[PDB]
Amino acid sequence: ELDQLRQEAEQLKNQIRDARKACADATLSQITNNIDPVGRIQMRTRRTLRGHLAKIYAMHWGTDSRLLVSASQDGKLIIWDSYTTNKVHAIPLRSSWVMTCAYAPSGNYVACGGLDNICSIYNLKTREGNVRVSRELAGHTGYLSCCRFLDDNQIVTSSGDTTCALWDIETGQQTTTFTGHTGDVMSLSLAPDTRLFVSGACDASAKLWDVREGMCRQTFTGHESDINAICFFPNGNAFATGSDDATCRLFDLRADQELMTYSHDNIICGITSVSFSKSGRLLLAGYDDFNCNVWDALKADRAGVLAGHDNRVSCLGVTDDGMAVATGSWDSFLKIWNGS
Amino acid sequence: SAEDKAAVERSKMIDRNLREDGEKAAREVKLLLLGAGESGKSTIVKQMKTGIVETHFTFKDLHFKMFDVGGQRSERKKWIHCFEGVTAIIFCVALSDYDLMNRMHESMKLFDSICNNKWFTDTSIILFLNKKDLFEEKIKKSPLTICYPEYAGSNTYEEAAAYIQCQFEDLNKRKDTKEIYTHFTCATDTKNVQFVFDAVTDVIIKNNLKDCGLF
Amino acid sequence: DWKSSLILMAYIIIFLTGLPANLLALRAFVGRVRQPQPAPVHILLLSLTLADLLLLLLLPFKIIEAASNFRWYLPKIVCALTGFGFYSSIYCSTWLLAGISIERYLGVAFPVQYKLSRRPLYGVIAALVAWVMSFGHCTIVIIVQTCYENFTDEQLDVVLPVRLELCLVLFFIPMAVTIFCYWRFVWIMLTQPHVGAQRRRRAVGLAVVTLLNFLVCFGPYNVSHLVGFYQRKSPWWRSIAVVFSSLNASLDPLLFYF
Amino acid sequence: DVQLVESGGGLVQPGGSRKLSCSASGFAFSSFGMHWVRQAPEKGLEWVAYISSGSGTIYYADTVKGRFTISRDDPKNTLFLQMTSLRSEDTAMYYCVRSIYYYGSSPFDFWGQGTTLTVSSSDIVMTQATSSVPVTPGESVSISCRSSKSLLHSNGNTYLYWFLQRPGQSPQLLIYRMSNLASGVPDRFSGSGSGTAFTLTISRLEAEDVGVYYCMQHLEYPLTFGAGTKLELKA
Amino acid sequence: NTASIAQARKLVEQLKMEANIDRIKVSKAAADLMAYCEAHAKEDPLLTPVPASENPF
Repeated sequence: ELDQLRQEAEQLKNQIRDARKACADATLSQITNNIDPVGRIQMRTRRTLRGHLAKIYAMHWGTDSRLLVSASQDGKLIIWDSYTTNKVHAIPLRSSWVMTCAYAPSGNYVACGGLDNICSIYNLKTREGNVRVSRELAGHTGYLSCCRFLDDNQIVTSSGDTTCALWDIETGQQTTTFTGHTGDVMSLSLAPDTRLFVSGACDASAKLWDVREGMCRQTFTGHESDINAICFFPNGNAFATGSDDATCRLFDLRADQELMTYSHDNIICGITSVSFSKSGRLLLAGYDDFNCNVWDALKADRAGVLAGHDNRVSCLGVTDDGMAVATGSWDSFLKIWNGS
Repeated sequence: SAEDKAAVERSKMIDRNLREDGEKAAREVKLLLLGAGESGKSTIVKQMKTGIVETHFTFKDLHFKMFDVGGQRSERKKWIHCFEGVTAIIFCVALSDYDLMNRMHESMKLFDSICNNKWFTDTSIILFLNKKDLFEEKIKKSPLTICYPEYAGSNTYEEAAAYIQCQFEDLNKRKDTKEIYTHFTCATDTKNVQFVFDAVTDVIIKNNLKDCGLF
Repeated sequence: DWKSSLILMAYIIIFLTGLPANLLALRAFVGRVRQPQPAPVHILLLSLTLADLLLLLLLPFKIIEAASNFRWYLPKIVCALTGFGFYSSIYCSTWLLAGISIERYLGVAFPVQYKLSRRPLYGVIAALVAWVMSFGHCTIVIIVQTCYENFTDEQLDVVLPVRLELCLVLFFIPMAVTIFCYWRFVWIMLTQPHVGAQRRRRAVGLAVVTLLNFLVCFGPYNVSHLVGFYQRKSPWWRSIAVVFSSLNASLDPLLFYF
Repeated sequence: DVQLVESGGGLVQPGGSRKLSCSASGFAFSSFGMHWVRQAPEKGLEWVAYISSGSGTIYYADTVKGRFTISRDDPKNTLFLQMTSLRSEDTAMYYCVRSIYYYGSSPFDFWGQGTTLTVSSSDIVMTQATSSVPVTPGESVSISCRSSKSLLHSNGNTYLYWFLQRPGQSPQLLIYRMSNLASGVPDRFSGSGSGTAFTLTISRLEAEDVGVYYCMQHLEYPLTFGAGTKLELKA
Repeated sequence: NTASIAQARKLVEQLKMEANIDRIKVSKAAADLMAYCEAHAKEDPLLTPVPASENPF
């Protein structure tokens, strides 16, 4: 009946853990300990984008590594020209509680959402000179927590109602629904091939989803608190996790277990955003201590520190070419960082 | 050059509109409606003048925004920081649910977690103890001891209502830096908007002195 | 003499504790104006810091004057420029302080009207009015010109009516405004029911000390104008009274520090 | 449906005054800058005046400075061009062209129908190829362009624009910044160049490609149009 | 009840699908990350900063 189902569930969990331990011979630290250290990393603020009048929650870069889109609590979406600091667009929003924003790979659409539980897509290329809303994705019973663009017609939306969905643009219907989490999913990261994505939720677990069949591939655990940040390795065989505690974790898709732990005693605050470099060697993570830390992804050593914000760093990411890093924060400022 | 101007001029026009929007928003008052289980929330909404509901009403030339997040149905700790810096929080408690895991105890539990919140260290709290007409009839047949085992007073409405207010007012641990306003309202009460306007006046006074450095 | 040494020594104390304290005060107030939504009080505070910093620039001239036992070894055009800029800053700070008291009083008397009507333009207009009125009235130093000292028979009939008018128009009007604004501010704060007890004392205490600083620093300087007119002679104790006026240039950053 | 209607033209005595009204409908006229371009009878295009989105920036051609003034009415979505001391050389077809910061440039995508004005009585030089070339459908055409000054800028943008004026129709934008295809233009057209020499290539010819091709630089203001190359079908 | 049994059944089906998957050794997976980082180290401006000649920022 109902009693033996739980018993076989624990047996299956034990077998999975035993399989994970069986395929664990040497950790990443032992293998990498022979290579040369990355050294100290120095980065300087090249551009300071001002104009937002509230806390900034979204940062997502553009595919051309020049155009930036940011969201804040004033109900305005501003498209930034990072090279010239000029504001390309200023999109007013019906609801000022937007938490995430997305930039389409083609650069023609921008999507945002928040406590309204609606993912609104805004057209940037129209005959008229204004930016108009194109679609309003409704059907989620929780706050919008992440949105990523696969192409001009498919968008994956993470919401606070514990479920993730894949939407269609020209028809406002949910193509597939992703279920299996027990807490609110706060972030999602797409693979380079646009075939899989990983979502981190508040149950200290991360799930790998397949877009086409709409079901969970693997489940990753190891964190102690809610997961707020996620980023996908350029390989596609790994991803990094940032939780509400002071620990960053790197997971392997093929090994299906924890690989390397990024933590320090002086850090007590949580992680809001996590991003990787072009080669996947530097792990950049924002923290609640008004500071950004650069981690050596292979040795867990703190390579450098980005201290240029007077408030919590909420959003962070790296350009497609990896030349510049743009950091957003609650102080209503955007900062672009480059090496000497 | 002859092409930097065109992009810069368009950019400069945006901050002109951004500054105007910010100035208009800075003159507005934001209110957080934070009742539990529809504890007379709809009654006070109509008495002033979907994930989150926005309500706008004008009183004494002051613009008010009320945000209702009762339909969110999610973990509060993941989005309650978005309301940091709000002018005040409006709390609605029905006095008639003391005879309904108890409905009253749930109200105090969420009140305690919200009043003693890191993002709401010094925010004003307006407590609305509504449904007082039904409370008077219920207290004449059902004692208050069903909800509060430690109650020692009689079943008179005046002291029973005061006892509930004292327990709610005793849940805050920062009485030296924040104040809770309690007002008993009913369906026919017409002074609710005046009470809210009076409560936010000191908040404006609070911010005015901070601007000139007195606080 | 002992009087010269005491006057000389107090100038270095104001110079050494006024120049730095004004520097962080200026950089804090300059950034606030460039920050979004600058209140009229911030512009007045910025103008007050500039006037206070202006007074500190010509303080070495007063030190050099006191170093030579009240003897002038510089060209007359320098002293006339020195006197004009120095005395204008005293009267400019007097009106800017009065304007601050108006802003504080309006914050507690009509908080809703103050919030809905405050704009940086009003602060600029108030600062401009104080600047032009102090500059125009203090041109008498250049017009009339030991420098700025005893006159024989003609300037006495000229400076004394101007000095008397300086005390009445330029000082007694801000003095009445400052007293009126702070007297009601304390009364309103004391009887305000919903203000924290610990912070209520801080607001009342800060208001009282600001009023006392205004009366103590700008008092003796303008009383000498009334005293000099009555006796038809320039007061001998003008120099010591000026030292009190320059003391406000150093305590102002402390008053708006915390 | 973007629309720009021009009205207020007719016979004008020399030394007279007139005003041109360009009504805008179907787009955000407030955010769009406006240009005035005239075409003399059996001649080429020439820029007249430009007004910014916020009216802060206004420029005039050297041949119309002082006599001509330009104004816009954002609430009514109408563009004005007041004329004083009209000469016989002002007889042309005036076009109001919308222009906004688009795709990192300032395109001239939409042109008005035009109005008839009859008056009875340092600049970059763009040199065009032979004014007439005989072509037949199915072939590939190559139109050249030469510039006195290098249109390549320090930011990597070469400000060269290509237009097609069909017989009886207003000019239409084809290529902006020498490399980008305008919206609604077939992929047959292509643009290439380096510094001062530019080439526009049509891969597959069609009967709808008949017209005069114009090149204008947006490097300095002071925008100058080429003589124009006319494409005619062989008999 | 019925929902509890159905919820447990769905978890069991999900758990067994995750159990019978092919897992490679961690050392092999660790070496794959090392190879990619070394191969693409040159094309990483964050790792090796480029001169100011080719830096727009």
